[PDB]
Amino acid sequence: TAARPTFEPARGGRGKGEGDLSQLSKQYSSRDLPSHTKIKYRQTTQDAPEEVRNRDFRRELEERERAAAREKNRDRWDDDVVFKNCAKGVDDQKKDKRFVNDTLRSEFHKKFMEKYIK
Amino acid sequence: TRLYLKAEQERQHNYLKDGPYITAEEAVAVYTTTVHWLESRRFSPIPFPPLSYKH
Amino acid sequence: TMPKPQWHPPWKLYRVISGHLGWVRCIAVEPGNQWFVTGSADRTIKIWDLASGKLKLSLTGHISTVRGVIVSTRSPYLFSCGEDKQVKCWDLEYNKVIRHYHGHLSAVYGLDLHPTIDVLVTCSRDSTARIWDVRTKASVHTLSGHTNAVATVRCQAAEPQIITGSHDTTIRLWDLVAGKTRVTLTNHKKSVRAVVLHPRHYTFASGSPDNIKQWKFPDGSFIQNLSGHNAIINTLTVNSDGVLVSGADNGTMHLWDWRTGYNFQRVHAAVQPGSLDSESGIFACAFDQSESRLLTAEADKTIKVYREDDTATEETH
Amino acid sequence: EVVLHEDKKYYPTAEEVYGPEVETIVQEEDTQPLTEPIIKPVK
Repeated sequence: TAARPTFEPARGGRGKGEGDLSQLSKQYSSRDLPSHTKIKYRQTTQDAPEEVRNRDFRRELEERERAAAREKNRDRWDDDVVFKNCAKGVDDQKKDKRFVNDTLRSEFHKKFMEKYIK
Repeated sequence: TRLYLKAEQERQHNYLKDGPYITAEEAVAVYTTTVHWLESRRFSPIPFPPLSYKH
Repeated sequence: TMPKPQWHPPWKLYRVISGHLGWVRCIAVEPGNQWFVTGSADRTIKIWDLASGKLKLSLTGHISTVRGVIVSTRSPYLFSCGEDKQVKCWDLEYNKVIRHYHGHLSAVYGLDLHPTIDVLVTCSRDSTARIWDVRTKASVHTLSGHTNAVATVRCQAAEPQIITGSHDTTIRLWDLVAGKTRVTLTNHKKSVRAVVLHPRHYTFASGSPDNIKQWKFPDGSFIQNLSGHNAIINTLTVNSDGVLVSGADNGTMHLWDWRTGYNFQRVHAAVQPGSLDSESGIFACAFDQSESRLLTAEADKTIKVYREDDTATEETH
Repeated sequence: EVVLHEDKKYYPTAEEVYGPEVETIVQEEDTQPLTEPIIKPVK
């Protein structure tokens, strides 16, 4: 009825740039003004295709891999109280290292629901 | 509020599934401490609201 | 045993990158192997350090799911498209959007850069491809003629300059100058959702859930038919050593020879911990410019990185 | 041997599903802020 899904979309090719530029309309938006009218190209130090052609990529990648792995390696009175030390060996229990693919069980969501509901 | 109630249904289900957390030794400790405190203060326990309570 | 295939070493996973909050729908590698892009369902484009696997930059600005991302080899640019209906151009010098390409009616699914003219060619759900001038942000042509959504596009400098598969099970080989169809290849029974061009041999392959088909470029001649990998395949990519990679929506990924079409490895990778067993799936894969890493963009919101096994022959059919 | 609700470990560890050879890199927030650019201009 009125409330209904689509089951077929609109097909392009029948308006404003599609076949004869809507028969050459003199209508144009503010976003269709001249802007950024000059293409920048890659320079000699950036990654120009002449610079990228002679290169052996596997050796450089292996060197960067080696340096990154080396960096990751080199980084790393009242005695009469009814309860004794309950926290004996709890060394903070690294929940904040785990990444969990569940939006209701992420550590981010547990911190979120703890923080914003009183 | 909907996300809160999803987490809350999860929490109530996990309580009924994973037993008490209270660890009955500890609950007896809590109860016994409260009993000794109330008998230490000579506390008179609150009766049922009487049929001819004037207040 | 009609042919004998080349021996290719097996590929193995060594790195699982994590950090997107949506399905990772696209991936592309920079021309100098310093970094790679991903685009994802959480509306962010993420620049990752290729060697260390570390998040270099997170760019925002799409309103909906980012479907395609490509890096320009001639200009210092980054092109992206989304379900936003939007096609953006990012100046990597500034990390800011400078140009948007407007005119698609529904979600833009793919894009490819022409290698020599500065022309951008996009596909959409509105059954059309479009041809944009990068400098003037104008639709040069509107490649129309498909009857369902258009899944993928590849570009060349040689003949047929534009090649596209679509969800009406056909492939159209087009003319970039005229803007009309040159060849219609109807061989597939289900939706062509991947096409891939060979670097040297002037052929291309295309994939669909029935089977994958190879083809000579001028008029689409049938050359071969590579079968056995029966799932909705999302991407195809080729190594210059003749390794075809076919990844699918069930998370499976089969490694093939190009020339003979021999299935030498099946990799059915495991999902992320929080993830769901029905959430295994590949949306995108790419080789690096050294062609020794394999970057896959997974449906469990991860990137997986593979490399060739240095333990030699344990193999040969 | 009671596990509280705040702990409640579902979903086994990423080192345990992929193994010792695969190195899992959880990358949240990022080095080099958005003003520090990708490909540098010729200064």
